[PDB]
Amino acid sequence: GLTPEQIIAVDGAHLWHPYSSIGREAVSPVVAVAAHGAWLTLIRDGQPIEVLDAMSSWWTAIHGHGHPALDQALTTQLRVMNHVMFGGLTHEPAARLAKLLVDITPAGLDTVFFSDSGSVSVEVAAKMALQYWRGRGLPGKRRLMTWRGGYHGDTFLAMSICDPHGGMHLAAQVFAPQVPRDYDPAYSAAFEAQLAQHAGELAAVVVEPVVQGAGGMRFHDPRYLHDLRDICRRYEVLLIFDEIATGFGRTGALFAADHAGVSPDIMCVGKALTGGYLSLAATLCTADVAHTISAGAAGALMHGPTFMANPLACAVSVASVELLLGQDWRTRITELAAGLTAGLDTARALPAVTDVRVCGAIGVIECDRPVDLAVATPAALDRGVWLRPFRNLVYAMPPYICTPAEITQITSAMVEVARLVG
Amino acid sequence: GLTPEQIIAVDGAHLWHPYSSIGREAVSPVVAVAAHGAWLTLIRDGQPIEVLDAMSSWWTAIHGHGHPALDQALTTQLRVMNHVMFGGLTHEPAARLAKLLVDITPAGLDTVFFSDSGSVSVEVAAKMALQYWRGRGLPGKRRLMTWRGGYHGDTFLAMSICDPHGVLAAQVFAPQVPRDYDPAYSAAFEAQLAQHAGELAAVVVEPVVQGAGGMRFHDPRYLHDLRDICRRYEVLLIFDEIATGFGRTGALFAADHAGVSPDIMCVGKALTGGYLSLAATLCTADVAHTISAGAAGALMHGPTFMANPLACAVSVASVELLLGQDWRTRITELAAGLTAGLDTARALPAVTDVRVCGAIGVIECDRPVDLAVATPAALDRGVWLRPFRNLVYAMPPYICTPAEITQITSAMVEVARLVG
Ligand SMILES: Cc1ncc(COP(=O)(O)O)c(/C=N/NC(=O)[C@@H]([NH3+])Cc2c[nH]c3ccccc23)c1O
Ligand SMILES: Cc1ncc(COP(=O)(O)O)c(/C=N/NC(=O)[C@@H]([NH3+])Cc2c[nH]c3ccccc23)c1O
Ligand SMILES: [Mg+2]
Ligand SMILES: [Mg+2]
Repeated sequence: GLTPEQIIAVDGAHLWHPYSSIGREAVSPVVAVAAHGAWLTLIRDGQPIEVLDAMSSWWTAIHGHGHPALDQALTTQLRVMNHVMFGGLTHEPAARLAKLLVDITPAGLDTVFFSDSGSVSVEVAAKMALQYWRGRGLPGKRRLMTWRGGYHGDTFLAMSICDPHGGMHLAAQVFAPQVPRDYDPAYSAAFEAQLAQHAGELAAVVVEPVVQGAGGMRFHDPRYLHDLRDICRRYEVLLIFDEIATGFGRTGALFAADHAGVSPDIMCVGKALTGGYLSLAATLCTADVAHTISAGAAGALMHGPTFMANPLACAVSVASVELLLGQDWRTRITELAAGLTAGLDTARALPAVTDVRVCGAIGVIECDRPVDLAVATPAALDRGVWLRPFRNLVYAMPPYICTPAEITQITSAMVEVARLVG
Repeated sequence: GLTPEQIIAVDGAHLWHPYSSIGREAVSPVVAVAAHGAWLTLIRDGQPIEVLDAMSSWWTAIHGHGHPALDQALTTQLRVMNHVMFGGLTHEPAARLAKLLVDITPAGLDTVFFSDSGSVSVEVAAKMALQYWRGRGLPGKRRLMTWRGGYHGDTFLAMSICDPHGVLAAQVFAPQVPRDYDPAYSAAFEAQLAQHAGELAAVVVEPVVQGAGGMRFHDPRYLHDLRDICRRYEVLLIFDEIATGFGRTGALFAADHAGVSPDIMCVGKALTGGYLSLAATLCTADVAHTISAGAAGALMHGPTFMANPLACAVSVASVELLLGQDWRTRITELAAGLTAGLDTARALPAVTDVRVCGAIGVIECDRPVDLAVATPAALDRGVWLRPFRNLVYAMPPYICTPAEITQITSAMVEVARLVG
């Protein structure tokens, strides 16, 4: 056991944090001691306080923390079978989860490859695309194309398709310009012309549909995805959708691809898949992709993580997916978006604010200058909210269980850090 | 809910398995329905059968399945806090685990970066090495060197240091390290490293045991040589202990057989006792401080589920359970049982070698082992074995009794007998 003071001492000496230093941290981490529902208990000045998890712990906690149905699914599975190797063995949690994911994802995605993290699932999707074209006798189709503004994880291949300026740029991939928010057919015509020149060396287009999360919380018209589907079909390039942040209702559709009625050839999901309990991700592909890989000289997808298809993670994901589908989740997200829109409207008039935008249960204030976390974090904590701004963005992706009142507290805190920026 | 028959139906239609095809698998998976201690319950011909998990579920289940101390650590943490983002927050399970890992790993490893899988932890170690030399103003030091026979995961950078014969970055490979110590091999490794030193960020190897690449063992004195070569030529040394850690080779970490400390080390697999995916990359203070003072100012990596409290809490319990008992005597007794039980295999006509290292036992055969013959032969004897290439091997849970070890080795000998 450790007191909060001892936690901070160990942390400062021995723990790396995301995109951080050791011993140069201008702001040291805050100790979290409990989480329940939409609330985190954090230690502030040696006193525990409850604050709203406005970020859903980086998009994961869609049902909140410690939801009784998800806890019970985990403890039920734990009593039976914690984990067995997926080499030569299968089990009921993987089968239940695979069946669910195939039924609820865009039509045509009928096979499921489980992995342990989103970045790995993106690498599996790339491996699938590359082995597909090798199986078609076109091994020159080796590169990936994307548009700027994206984020796909931190492994070396995933990094090669992240926005180059938001990754300090590895494989040299093809980047189209930033897709705009409002639909401009000239953008799609130019994307096509750029892809056409590279078609013979391109295995896939990879994009985040409708919402680009970690790269800038930018939204784009779903009609762009119909254009990509059509360009990819006409030029013999696969289409991969990275729905690791957008899946499971977040943008108001079950998957963002559903806003456009398009099906990619390959899709990645993660994050909210387990309700934020455990790391799990999945890469889905069409029957054609699967059969082409399996019929190639290679004969098999050469990927297999040790903890593939972990029964505990699958069991809680089954419960999390069923809990979502068993409720009127579509109405719940619409009400969340309306609450975010009403709460963030005051921000439109603030002098440091450039844009306010909402899409499903995602709210964003974009500012004209970086927001200083040394100012933003205490301002938000004083208002009972945990917010984590980055670059010039103050944003929220709240749990689906937040009441109207909790949304008022979250948006009030966002507007106030925006007011403090100017 | 699904019966076993329905599980097999869904599985065959919708689930990819490791290193497999869809619809072309000559062998379909067996349904597992329970696991307790060293035993799995599998469905065979519609009936449940108990079999020993001789593989510890791919090296992870060192305390067996459903151990009460690990079950309870997980449920205790579940009642408090499932998960919080590690960006701007810290918590007691991560701190308790980092404190443990720093104290039990080779000396000088003082900082801990948690990730969700072994493959990712290997890429973090490569990122640490590359950012280290950039922080020293030597960004030409960009490549990795290893010896043949290795395996480090399936992500694209990890694949680049896998044995090429068993789109990728072009790394530097020394020949297969032999089992017996030969100073000529170390001299040749040194001569090859010397030619590339100005472009090498790190040497990366699995110490003492190379697992997935062939279950090959090598004399620990080679690691003393690598440490000295790396120190003299200013190349970082990275040990991948994802399979060898936590007592498996008879020492707590295989590097301890040599008394060597690398600059960077990866651990995983048995870290959680086989409950949950977790991995960690450790580095010295000097590596950490050089990266933090570099133009970057930070290690540019950070997975969503970094330092997951549930995974950390169960790992803390697994490590403390291992340290709280006389694990060294346990592993010596397990190794003695494997040696005694596998001795009969040496004289079999298809067997090329029998070798044991700690709680690892290997029969190397003169032909690839046919899983369609080996798997029922092993199940008929109450043992789950998963051969690969020409190897029949076991890495059993540390809780196996002498009789269970004898049952495992008797089953291994019998599949080896069937190969010829
Ligand atoms: C030292 C080290 N470094 C990194 C990693 C990656 O770690 P991760 O999987 O991403 O968590 C590992 C993972 N080893 N995994 C296995 O041995 C199993 N797949 C069994 C396995 C080994 N040969 C095989 C051949 C065919 C089928 C299964 C297997 C590691 O041993
Ligand atoms: C669509 C999609 N695809 C793949 C992955 C990889 O997923 P994984 O992390 O390997 O499981 C994710 C992960 N998003 N992660 C987060 O939002 C933050 N933790 C990262 C994060 C927080 N500040 C940052 C500043 C700069 C860059 C990244 C970050 C994803 O959104
Ligand atoms: Mg379908
Ligand atoms: Mg490898």
